[PDB]
Amino acid sequence: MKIYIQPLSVNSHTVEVLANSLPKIFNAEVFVLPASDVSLKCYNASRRQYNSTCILRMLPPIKVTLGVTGKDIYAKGMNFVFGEAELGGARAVLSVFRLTTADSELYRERVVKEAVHEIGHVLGLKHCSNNCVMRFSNSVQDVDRKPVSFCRECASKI
Ligand SMILES: [Zn+2]
Ligand SMILES: [Zn+2]
Repeated sequence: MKIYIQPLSVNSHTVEVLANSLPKIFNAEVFVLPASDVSLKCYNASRRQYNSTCILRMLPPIKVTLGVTGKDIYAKGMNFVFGEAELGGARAVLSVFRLTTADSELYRERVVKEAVHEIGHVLGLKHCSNNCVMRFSNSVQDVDRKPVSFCRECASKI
């Protein structure tokens, strides 16, 4: 397994956080692609947010590719989403916009958790109701409450 991180209008510190943590978590080689701007094609001026599905569909469909953006994103019927993944597919996107915080260590943990979550989906995992990174999070407060680790059931499936 290899993971390709596509920076899209996100600071380089956030990228380095994922580059350094993902490899051990997934026993995969991680590659950072040249940064680029998130495409204005995906911008929704009315909402001042980018559409997560539109961003996802512009990434190369190469398992596993994770786009990471600093911009706030939404999906159809959602105020906002933290991200979006192709379940059992190739691509996912993560926005760190809703995750920002002046507590640098907390921010690091949130970024890693939600990246791990999205990649879990790419690897075929659905939402989990155990104490598990694959738990759905309604808000960042919920992100803070779930662990960065897969429960024994989810770990056995990947
Ligand atoms: Zn999810
Ligand atoms: Zn689980």
